[PDB]
Amino acid sequence: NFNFNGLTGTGVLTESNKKFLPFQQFGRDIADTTDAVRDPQTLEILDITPCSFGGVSVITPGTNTSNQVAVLYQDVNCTEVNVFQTRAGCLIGAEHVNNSYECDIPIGAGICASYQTSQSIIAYTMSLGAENSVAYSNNSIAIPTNFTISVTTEILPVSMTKTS
Amino acid sequence: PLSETKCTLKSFTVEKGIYQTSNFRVQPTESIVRFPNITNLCPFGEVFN
Amino acid sequence: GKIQDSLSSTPSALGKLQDVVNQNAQALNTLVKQLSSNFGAISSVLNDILSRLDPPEAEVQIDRLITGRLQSLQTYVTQQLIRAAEIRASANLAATKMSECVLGQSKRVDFCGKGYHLMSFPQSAPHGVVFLHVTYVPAQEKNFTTAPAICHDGKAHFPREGVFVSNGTHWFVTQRNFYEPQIITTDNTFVSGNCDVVIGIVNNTVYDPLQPELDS
Amino acid sequence: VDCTMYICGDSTECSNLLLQYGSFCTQLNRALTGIAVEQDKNTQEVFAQVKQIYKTPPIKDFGGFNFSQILPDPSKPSKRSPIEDLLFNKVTKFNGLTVLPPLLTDEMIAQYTSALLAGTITSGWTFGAGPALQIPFPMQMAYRFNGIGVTQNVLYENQKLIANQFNSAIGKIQDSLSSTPSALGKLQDVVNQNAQALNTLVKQLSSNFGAISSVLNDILSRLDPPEAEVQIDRLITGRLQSLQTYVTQQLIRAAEIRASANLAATKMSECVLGQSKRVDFCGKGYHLMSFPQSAPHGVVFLHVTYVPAQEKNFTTA
Ligand SMILES: *[C@@H]1O[C@H](CO)[C@@H](O[C@@H]2O[C@H](CO)[C@@H](O[C@@H]3O[C@H](CO)[C@@H](O)[C@H](O)[C@@H]3O)[C@H](O)[C@H]2NC(C)=O)[C@H](O)[C@H]1NC(C)=O
Ligand SMILES: *[C@@H]1O[C@H](CO)[C@@H](O)[C@H](O)[C@H]1NC(C)=O
Ligand SMILES: *[C@@H]1O[C@H](CO)[C@@H](O)[C@H](O)[C@H]1NC(C)=O
Ligand SMILES: *[C@@H]1O[C@H](CO)[C@@H](O)[C@H](O)[C@H]1NC(C)=O
Ligand SMILES: *[C@@H]1O[C@H](CO)[C@@H](O)[C@H](O)[C@H]1NC(C)=O
Ligand SMILES: *[C@@H]1O[C@H](CO)[C@@H](O)[C@H](O)[C@H]1NC(C)=O
Ligand SMILES: *[C@@H]1O[C@H](CO)[C@@H](O)[C@H](O)[C@H]1NC(C)=O
Ligand SMILES: *[C@@H]1O[C@H](CO)[C@@H](O)[C@H](O)[C@H]1NC(C)=O
Ligand SMILES: *[C@@H]1O[C@H](CO)[C@@H](O)[C@H](O)[C@H]1NC(C)=O
Ligand SMILES: *[C@@H]1O[C@H](CO)[C@@H](O)[C@H](O)[C@H]1NC(C)=O
Ligand SMILES: *[C@@H]1O[C@H](CO)[C@@H](O)[C@H](O)[C@H]1NC(C)=O
Ligand SMILES: *[C@@H]1O[C@H](CO)[C@@H](O)[C@H](O)[C@H]1NC(C)=O
Repeated sequence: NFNFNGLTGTGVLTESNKKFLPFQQFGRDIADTTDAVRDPQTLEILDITPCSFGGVSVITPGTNTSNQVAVLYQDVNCTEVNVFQTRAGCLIGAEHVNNSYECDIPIGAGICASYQTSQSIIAYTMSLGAENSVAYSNNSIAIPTNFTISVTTEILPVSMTKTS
Repeated sequence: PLSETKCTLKSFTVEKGIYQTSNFRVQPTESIVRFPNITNLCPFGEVFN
Repeated sequence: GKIQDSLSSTPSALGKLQDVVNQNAQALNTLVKQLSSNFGAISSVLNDILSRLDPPEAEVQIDRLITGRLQSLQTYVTQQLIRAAEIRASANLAATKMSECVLGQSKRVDFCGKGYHLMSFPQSAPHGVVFLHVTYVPAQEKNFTTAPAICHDGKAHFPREGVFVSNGTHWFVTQRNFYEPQIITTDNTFVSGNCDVVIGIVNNTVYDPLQPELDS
Repeated sequence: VDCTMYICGDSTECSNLLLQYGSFCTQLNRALTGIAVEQDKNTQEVFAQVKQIYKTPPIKDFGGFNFSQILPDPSKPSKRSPIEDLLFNKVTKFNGLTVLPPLLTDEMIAQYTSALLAGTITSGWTFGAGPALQIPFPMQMAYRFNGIGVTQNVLYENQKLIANQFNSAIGKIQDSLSSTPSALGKLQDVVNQNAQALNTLVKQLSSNFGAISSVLNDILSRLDPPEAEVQIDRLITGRLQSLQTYVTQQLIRAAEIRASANLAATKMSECVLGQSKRVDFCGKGYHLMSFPQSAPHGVVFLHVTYVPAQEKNFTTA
């Protein structure tokens, strides 16, 4: 918590590269939030970045399979908090495995989690599907010789309960 | 964390997935009151001395 | 039968309708809970405010409750109007799907389920509709060599329906979605141009059904 | 947006006063979470229409059709086509307002559009319905022409001309997007409206709403509880009304974006995974094919259509 000459508020003060004019006492961001201050005794410019915060999300398989969970602290470092730093946040409790698989619990920024054989929670960069290549060539065509009839189910809501 | 998830979902069974259960903050450690340097001190000298 | 097993086994199959029920229930449950909030008033229960305070100040606390509960209703109604717009969009989609998949055979790709649409069946469901979309999916395929055209007398014959395929030694013409080779004849192909323009034309023999009859 | 940090950030007295309003903040957080989830559903529905990731061969002989301006450029750092690079280069957490990463990052979305392009190019529309069945591109176009009532021979006899017209038209797309600032207004408007909504929401913290000061600590540092609570309730009402306005506007805009995403998913299904016969659905003319490209917060389709150009007066019967 800082009080620079009646300007008040919580944050982390760090050494800045900003060049205030001799008479300006505090830098303000685009939307009128204080971004930097002049320390009144040593006339140096400090940036104010707000104190780290974010949601805490619990990544779990179901309580029908396991009571082991991983916790994601969103959009922060793994210093303020088997710890895996991801773009989505700091993931604690999941193991990092490089081989990709289909996303099971999405975490974010490409990272998904799952419960796999240990039999532990893992995190990985999701696979988008099995890779393929169509054996293209200028004189070759693939033609089906057999077929299946499939039935798919499309479920749509039509109405709400008529509350009055 | 698992009990927090159960309380958030109001259930003793939690389905597979990711659930937001709380909000983490980094609490202010020190209250720093830093202020300008002290100059133009009032002429109590003359009156008193 | 697989649809029956699929829908029964996983309970989540109808989540798209269950969510709507849940959201409406949550929408009302919150609204009912909002009656217990003070919104700054001395008590959330109106009858204790009237029974405890004289008019000039009880009216102030009651106005505080009126603002809070009216704003709560405005929130509920706004959320219901937006959710109703979502459901209206779903209902309009369902009516379009009923028109085009059930009352017809849609040619809109993936409108009426993956594959090539053959037909659909509605089924009712609480607060919504479930369509069983019956589609044709090609399932086994083979590598054939192909050509855009064939040369027979210097004229280029192009298939009238389907494509030319080769099983390695012979050329056939076949319907594009199901391997069914036919002998290439003048009733399977049409003639346009000649051999010196088409890139990829291959030499072949086109059978003329009339000649055997004229000799016979 | 964290309603409690936004309204009553790092103030216990204010938080205790906010708790007298019951469910308003949990409801706002729930609505914003629902929107945030929906945006990943929107991206999934638009782009994850292919189960497998298809690739074109190293041989690019497609009968003269030059797709090098839509196909991924391996040389660059993020495997994007040049047109995708123009689109990305052409589009421009404090108080509890935070931004979540999208589930599918730009590289994965580029991979999905690459899979869709390789599928379209090497198997026509068959990768959409079922197994992706290879067909030579000039034969795919022969089907695409036959699909609009133009006999196959028109492509084959005019293949070189058609391939050159296609390549020229794509180059013109490159120039059109490159030189005109306004081509991507539809996505820039979305970015701008969200930025304006959040700058407005943050600026609302500076309003008094009838209170002596917009700064919560200056009320707490000046006034004794029984009256500072009145001023704080004034600020809570104003700031909560500000969040309700923001969230309602976001819900309505999200409904608009959902409609756009549903249209984009329909267009990918019917224009990219097939050959639409819906007039002006897949651009003016008669639809032959279309190509997805990723773009920040949206999708750009290149619709390739047949337009008659020169005509003659015949007598008929
Ligand atoms: C009236 O005059 C007297 C003496 O001239 C003042 O008293 C002096 O006050 C100063 C205040 O800074 C004292 O200085 C001290 O010096 C020591 C070491 O020299 C240092 O460690 C301290 O931190 C402090 O700076 C000084 O000792 C003291 N002298 C006496 C005899 O009291 C008095 O302050 C004057 N009147 C007013 C109203 O100031
Ligand atoms: C206040 O005193 C310090 C000595 O520690 C000095 O360096 C500083 O310059 C003074 N204040 C100003 C505004 O100069
Ligand atoms: C999940 O729960 C069902 C009953 O609800 C049970 O039959 C099943 O065994 C559980 N799953 C596992 C992996 O045990
Ligand atoms: C914060 O995270 C970045 C990477 O996201 C890392 O480079 C940096 O060292 C971290 N800082 C702290 C203090 O943890
Ligand atoms: C892949 O996983 C192994 C652990 O088995 C690890 O040593 C290696 O560094 C990982 N590769 C990368 C690129 O992180
Ligand atoms: C086609 O598949 C069915 C089962 O899906 C099989 O019974 C039938 O023999 C197959 N036909 C051919 C020609 O392979
Ligand atoms: C067609 O041939 C390619 C290689 O020439 C092969 O990868 C592909 O599996 C073949 N198609 C089928 C249906 O086996
Ligand atoms: C057969 O193909 C050759 C090209 O190698 C061509 O010169 C010849 O004219 C073709 N035959 C006929 C009957 O067109
Ligand atoms: C191709 O089909 C013809 C039918 O006329 C048959 O005689 C020939 O043996 C077949 N060749 C192959 C490789 O299947
Ligand atoms: C196909 O490409 C090969 C080279 O890979 C070339 O020799 C041949 O002439 C081409 N054929 C057609 C029909 O384009
Ligand atoms: C057209 O294709 C050729 C390869 O055949 C390639 O070298 C050229 O760069 C392509 N055109 C453009 C504008 O990239
Ligand atoms: C067809 O005839 C009309 C006469 O009314 C003329 O205006 C038009 O230009 C003619 N079209 C062409 C293509 O010459």
